[PDB]
Formats: sequence, structure tokens, C-alpha cells
Amino acid sequence: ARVKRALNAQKKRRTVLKASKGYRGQRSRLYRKAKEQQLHSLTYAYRDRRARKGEFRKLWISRINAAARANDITYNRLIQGLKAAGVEVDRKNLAELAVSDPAAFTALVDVARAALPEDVNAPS
Amino acid sequence: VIKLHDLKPAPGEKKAKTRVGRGEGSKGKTAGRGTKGTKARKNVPVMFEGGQMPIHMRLPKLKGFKNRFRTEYQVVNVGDINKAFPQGGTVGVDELVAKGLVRKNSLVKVLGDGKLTVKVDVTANKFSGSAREAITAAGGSATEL
Amino acid sequence: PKAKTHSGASKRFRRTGTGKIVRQKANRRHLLEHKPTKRTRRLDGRTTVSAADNSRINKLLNG
RNA sequence: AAGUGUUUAAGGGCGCAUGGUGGAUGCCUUGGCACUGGGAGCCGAUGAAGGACGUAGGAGGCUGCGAUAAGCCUCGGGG
RNA sequence: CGUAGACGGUGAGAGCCCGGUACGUGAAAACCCGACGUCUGUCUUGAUGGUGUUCCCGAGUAGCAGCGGGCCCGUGGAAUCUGCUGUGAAUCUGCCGGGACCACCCGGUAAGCCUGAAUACUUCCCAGUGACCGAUAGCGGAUUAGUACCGUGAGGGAAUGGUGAAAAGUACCCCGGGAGGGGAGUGAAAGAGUACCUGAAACCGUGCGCUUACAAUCCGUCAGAGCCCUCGACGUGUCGUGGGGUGAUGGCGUGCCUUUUGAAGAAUGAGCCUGCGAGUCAGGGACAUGUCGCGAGGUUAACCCGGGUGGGGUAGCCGCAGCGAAAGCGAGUCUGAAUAGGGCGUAUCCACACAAGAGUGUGUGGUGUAGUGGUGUGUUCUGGACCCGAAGCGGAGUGA
RNA sequence: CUGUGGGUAGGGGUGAAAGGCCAAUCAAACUCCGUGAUAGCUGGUUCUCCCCGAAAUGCAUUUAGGUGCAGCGUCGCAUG
RNA sequence: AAGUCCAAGAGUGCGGCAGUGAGACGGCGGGGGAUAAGCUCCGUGCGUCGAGAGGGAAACAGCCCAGAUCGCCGGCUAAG
RNA sequence: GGCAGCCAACGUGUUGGCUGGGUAGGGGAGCGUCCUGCAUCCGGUGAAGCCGCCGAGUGAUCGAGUGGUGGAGGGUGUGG
RNA sequence: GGGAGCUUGACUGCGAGACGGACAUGUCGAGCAGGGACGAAAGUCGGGACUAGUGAUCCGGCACCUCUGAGUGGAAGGGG
Repeated sequence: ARVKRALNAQKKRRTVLKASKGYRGQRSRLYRKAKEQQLHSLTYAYRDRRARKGEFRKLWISRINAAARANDITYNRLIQGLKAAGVEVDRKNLAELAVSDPAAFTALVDVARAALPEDVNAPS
Repeated sequence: VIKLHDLKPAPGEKKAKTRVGRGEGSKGKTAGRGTKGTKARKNVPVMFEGGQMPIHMRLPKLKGFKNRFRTEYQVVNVGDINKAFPQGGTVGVDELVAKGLVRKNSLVKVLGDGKLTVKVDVTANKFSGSAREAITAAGGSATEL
Repeated sequence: PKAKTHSGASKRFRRTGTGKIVRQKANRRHLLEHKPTKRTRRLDGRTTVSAADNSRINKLLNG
């Protein structure tokens, strides 16, 4: 019962080559070299998909900090004041307001500043 | 009806062969052998113990001889006799074999302490003291033939 | 090809009625003057094979 | 007055289209392998096994055949 | 209607088209086994069933000794058989074997003897078969194959199959010296053109889209500007749950494998692609894990019959019991001069008694103990034994 | 010094002796076979996922880069 | 005595089928060394790496935080 | 929000609640290939193979979806 | 530890129970035979104050045995 393994081999070969389509050099042409990069490509995809949440939170925080200091308040005290006021708007939508609705962001900044303690540095 | 395509093995009858050394998702690469060594490429003999005196060489040989002339007997118990012959009657090698209490061609030795409660004319090659006592108490007759 | 039994193991080990593999004990062949009779009594008779060696002794006896 | 600003490709990359090379794949087979059941189990100085050289109208190989040389005779089968 | 749907071929799956197949059957000659003949020794020419005392009747052998061989037997207590060396037996009151010997004996009659058919194997021939290979496979050999080629030689030793149904194998014209093409034609198809079935990858181009010449890049991944196509509100380009690319720019990012404490590692291997390349098989082998049959039973091996996978086949094997070295009993046994004192066994589990708290026993009753043969898979045994690799060893030859 | 024709062949030959030479190979030539020698040593051992998941210790070892046993990983028992 | 309560994936015994028996560094207790070594050899219900990704240590197996079932245009924190 | 053992349930036991980094290695369950018993389907009104499009599954992978090339086989189920 | 008597615990031969330490090793209660001391007095005391003073298995001896005895009326040829 001799079995030729072309039918079975070419399946995974085509899978990896189609996945690596677009890679520069041997990585898009040779299955073996594509496979090495595909291991790296999918490890990177997993890692960057985990880290994308942190990266986008960093972007949102930078934009919120810019808007806050444009409103004359630091990002840390803005977050403290929003938490004290009970505003549960995530940083994603805070940055969305900062960009698209600066008036609403200023209103939230006023809410946060009002909710902040009379003395943020007090021993309390 | 039941055609040939309706035949299947019993649940749990057939098990897939462990096809070893086929990729890392199964027992791959070393194929369950681990890294280098003797056992990585062959089987170590069972009698080998690393070079120290093996157990089968440091232990004394069992004492005695085998006595190629030993007269071993196929034993029957009077309890088996009761189970086989609830009504009584003559008992010998032929009907002991028929009831499946002894090998077909062997020296039968009757014996027993399992409450023989039937009058039986038992004819075996030999009897034990308790065999004779039980046969007599039940009212039978032991005969060595 | 029938599995040959190990001759030395067959000559050194025995199985009881319940299947316990039994063996004799070493240090009781000679040089017995200095061995107290308590020691030779300890070394006398047969003892069950240790559980560690039971597997290999069974292997040698069966094949 | 200062600042902003697309716009090139010698070549390269990626992709798609379309080709070439190559001979994988699939489907096959003239050939092998392992056996089964039979036959015959020896050939040779009446020159064996195996060959060299020849042999067809035309060159060579394989096949057949030996100066009677892809062949001669007899007896059968077939058209 | 086929007592003939075996298998092939034929322009694609044909029982009815062809070769055939089931079966009307056939041999002049030659060669193989049968019946009757010619042909070939022994008797009636007193044996033949009984009678009876005494005499004669298989050698350099048997035996023995030394040294070896072979037997389970490795020289051992070493029998039987046997080589060589030496020494060497009578006639049945003999001799030899039973693993010394009186012998109770039994068996048989060596050497002088000789002689039969019934079981292994396949170069070759015939007919077949395959949960065998299908062109890197299968024979080394589907092709010039033991050829080409290599070697002085022994010897080593390849590669090379597929147009099409049918050559219908492209007339004719044109470019070209040709080769090779373009028309034309053949063909179902030249997306079949003797470079020919399909025509993968590597590899090499050409065209188009995006991108790229201030940039430090394991070559990707996450965001992501800018550059074309699929449905529509709307009437027309800006949207979308929509749908692919290309990638300015930013973040992160130290190949794979092996082997290591640890490798991106400046340790190993890999230039690339395609194809091939490594735990397999035999055996009532051994040890462990679902099913038939039991009811203590399971099974057959060889073999016989069946045109098969079926039916027989009890020999044997394993359970059926143990303790003992053995002699011995029996759930007992062995050790024990010592009904004195213990190990191994009596499946297991219940209850009731008597002894016990040295932790549990001894009896009594009650359930009645489960191994075995196929095939389950994993290990293991003897085989090369998952695969590859030495230097070297041996035998027989080839080489001055 | 040379041509031709011879002879010596592998544990052997030949050697004004270097272990030199014996067909580009010599501390035992080559070919085939034993043979798929053997190697505790390198290397390789090919699809997937789910559950669990080590060791680099002890003893012994003609043993120390090997192996046996134990320790440590992997189903059914008893255990709650 | 409790606690761990849809059990630890616990301990024990018997059969699994193993590989492992080259360890590394760090903290503590030590030997050898010069109380040197990223040295060497021990002990440590000590850790981690081995076999462990993620964050911090600029990079940086063994340090610190923390054990990755998979996704998310979410939130809170660990060490820093 | 999605996926993998144990627990409760009342009833057909599939619902809900307690669960998972991994080298050697063990166990379980599967993907794909070929050859086959039987069953059943597709195929010159175009099988396989190959190149795509569109998609799909937790993975191996899928394609009785589809276009091109192609020219004769192939798929599915359950067993070996 | 130091002296003395016994006449030979010079306590040896059969040894439940327990145990400590992989095999190997090591501890003893206790029951029986026979004894030694102490005896009135009890009925009590198993080589040396204890840990080293040793070598598995194989193979062979040598004494004893209620074992075997390769057809045996039987013995010679092995075992405990």
C-alpha cells in the first residue's frame, strides 16, 4: 500500500505560502523559509494583539493628557476627579471627546476639578 | 437486516496505533526515547544492571533437585465430588474426567474436607486420610486402583 | 521464536501458590564461622522478592 | 516679506496578470515483485551452457537461423 | 433471455461489436501411464507339519586404553554414536543396550552384508492470483541493460515510459541561411506539434497597480497616511457592519533545528524546490488493558476434507492446589528427638461463638472462587528490529 | 639508463631499509561476500489539538557523557 | 483540633508506559580556594531558569513583579 | 463574550455552577493521504490533479461552494 | 572499671511478636530442648561496654541425613 505524500504535503505548503503572501524575499516564495517567518508572524500577531490594548490605552491617555493640560489640569488629577465625581467614561471615549467634542471634554474637566479635594496633597 | 456495512467493532475494541515520530504534536522527534543514551538507540537487556552483580547472579540458586521421577497427582476434593454427584453412585477416573474435575489421562488422587454428604464408590489412584474418613462417614467406599 | 526463560533467574527464584516470587538470601554459603546463628537463621529460608526487583525478576522468569 | 507644498526611479520590493523552464501531481502501462496450482526436473564428446563471426535487396541493433545461414524437408492445425 | 455479466480491446463504464468466457469438441506425428500378448526363474522330481539328544555356523570387528568429534550433556559420575592411534574377543552358557555391576530381568541379535516408493527445492515451461509496485516505485534493468560508463582486473554499474481515437505528424504562402515562427489547414481539442497526457514548486522573464534614492531593516507583527474595484441613501462623491491591495510613518520584535546550565548566537545542519528518506513485520513468544464461550472450563497444533474465509482434528497447552529438595498428605504442608513453639498455602466477604487486647486469632456456619481462546493497543523477547555512519575483522578471489 | 617478454601476491611479495612500493589508496592493496559487521558515540526520526507533566538526585556499577533500581511524570483501587 | 469544601488535582499501595540520572544562577548555612572566581562541592516543603511567555531591570536564562485557555480600539493594579 | 474535567438537578443526562504555561515524557481525542469489504452517490451535460475566488472549522485542515486548465475517474458513510 | 568461684550461657540447638536500615546489614521480648551460674532468695541473666575486625554468587570440597537412586530383587551414579 505505497502512499505518495504530495497530496497531503502540498496542503500545508499552500496554507503557509498563502499566509506568507506579501513577505519580502524567500519568505513569500519558499515554504520552509515562509514557515519560519510564519511562526514569527503569528507569535508577533498574538503578542501585538495582547499589546494593542495597552498601545491604544497609551494613545488615549496621551490625547486625554493633551486635552487636560489645554484645559489647565493634569491627566492624573483629571482621572482622580472623574473617579471622585463617579464619571465612568473609559479613556477611549475620553480621547474621543477630547478630539471630536472639546466642549464636552472641558465640561468633564470642570466636573473632575469640582470633585477633586480642596487640597489634592492634603494628608487625607 | 444486518448487512456487512452494519458490522462494527465493540466499543473500545479497536485502538489507534501509536504512530511514533510523526511531528511534535504527537510523540515526535525522539519518539518517546528522550535524549542521547543507550536506550535512545536500542533496548537494554533485562538481565543487565549496570555492571554490578545482577540479582539473578548475586542471589543463591534455589536449593534442592527436581526429582525427574516424581509421581504428581491430579487432586479431587470431596466437596467437588458432592457438587458433581449429588445423588451418589460410583465415582472413578472416567466420570471424574467427565465432570471435569481432573485431567483426562492422569493419576487421580481423591481427598477432601468439604463435608462429603453422599454415599459414593470412589475409585482413584490414591486417597488421603480425610478422603477415606469422609467417604466412610458418608457411607461410601474408597478403592485405590 | 519462543521467549526463552532466563536460566539463572529460573534457578534462583520461585513462585508461591498466590504468585509471590520468592528467593533465598545471600551470605549463607560459606564463611559461616563468624556469623552468629541468629544471622544465619535470618538468612535461612525464602523471602518475597522486593517490589523494586519484582518487575525484572518476573521478566526473567517469563521470558 | 518668510513659511507650506504634490511632482522623478538608475534600480529594488510587494502584489496581480501573462508567459517560459522544469518535470512534480493525477490517471495510466510495455515492466517488475510476492505467491498459488500444475509440467519438467537435468543438458553435454551424436560436442553442452554460453558465445565470436556471419546470414535478408539495401547500414546497424534486437530476434531467428548457420555457408542449406529471418532459413531446407515431412507430418499436422488455419484459411 | 444468460446453462456463458471472467478479463481485455474497440474513439468514454459493452453479457449481446471483437478477442474471448460457460462449454459441441479436437492430434497425423512425437513424448508421457494403463489392459492383453511374445520375453524373463523357480516346483510338483516327497520338503512344509509334528518328533526328538549331540556336532558346526559372519573380525583386525566388538571391547578396552590415549587423544578428539557430536549428542541437553562445555570431560563431567559420562552412557549410546563416531575419527585416528595402539591393544584386541566365539558361535547362543555368545554378544550388545537399558546413562556401572551379581545379576531378578527385559529388549535386540552389530561388526561380511546390502537393498524400495511415499518428504525438501524451482534455472526453466504452462495457467492463474494479489486491501503488491506503478517509472526517484517495482528487478540493477518498462527504454542500448548487466547495456552505456568506470576499473588493469576481480568487479562496480546507471539514466532514459505517456502526441492523438486515428499521423489525420501541419499541404500551400510569408519572415528567416537554417533553427524557429506567423498565416493556412488537420484535429473535439495544437490550452495535444514527434522538444508532444495533466503540467506543481524552485528558477527566469514581460506588462500593470502601490511603494521606494536622509536611510541602519531576523525583514515580520500591531497601529497606520496616501494611492483601485463590489450594494445603496442621495444624485451623484461621501459615507459602510460592509468586503481586497500597496505601505509613508510609529510601537514592538535576537531565524529554524539539533544539542545544551545556557545559543539570535561568532556551536551543529540546511543554497532553493519537487520526489524519496526513519518504531515496521514474524511468532498459540512474554507482561499489562474491551469482546465468544463457560460455568470450571477454555482451546486446538500438525493433520484430514471443502475450489474460500467452512467443517472436522483431544495430541498438547493453560486453568483446575498447595507445601516440601525430595518422601508425605490435603487445606494442608515444610522446619522441626520435643500433640513445644513458625514460613508458604487454604479467592474473597459476611454473621455466631470461644479465646485477645501483643491489634487479633481459633472454630462454626453462610455467597462460592475464573481462568481460557481469538482479536483489542502499549511495552518487551529472538531476528537488521526506528533510520543513517566507522575505522577495522574474516572468507574467497583480482592485481607486478 | 632503458625497450620487449617474463617471475615474485597480501600478514604475503619486493625493499642499497624510507614502513618505502605493490595500478593517483599501504603500520597489512583491491574486489565481492559474511553484511543491513559493530559503535555505551554523533546525527536524523515526518500531522494536529485536549489533560497532566518531570529529572539533572541517592545507591551500585571495568562505573563516572552508559545502565539497573530507587526518587521525581503519567489510568483503574482504598480515601473521604 | 480544625482549615483547605462542585476536593489539593493531595498522600498511600499495586500494575501504567516512561525520561531523568551533564544542571544553572540568586538568597541563606557551610567545606576547598586567598574565607578570589560567572570557581568547585554540599544543605536549604528556598526561589527562579531549565521547561516560563508577559512587565520592570537600557539591552540582559537564573534578579524583582507576575504563571499566558482565546478575543476586546474596557477598567484596577504588581515590580518599576 | 468564546472554548476544554468534576458537582447539582429533576427528569431521558443536558442544563447550569466549581476548571486549563510547558521541555523530556505519559494518557486521550482527532485532521489529512493511499489501498480495500459492503452501502450509496457524482462523473465526456466533464473525475482526479493543478492554479484561483469566495468563504469555513478550536487544530491538523475543510470546499457534494465556485471560476479557469484538464481529460476519466472520484466522493460520502461505516468497517479492514 | 578492678578481683574472685563455678566448672564450662564457652546460651547452644529449634526461635510467634515486633521492628531499625534498598539487596546486604542490624535489635531484642518471648516459647521449647538441653544445660552454666546463683540459690536460701528470687526464679533471674541468648559471645565480648557498644559500633570496624570482612567478600555475593558460581564452582568445588569435607562430616551428618527419615531425601534421590535413569527397568530393578537392589545397589552404585545427585540433593538437604
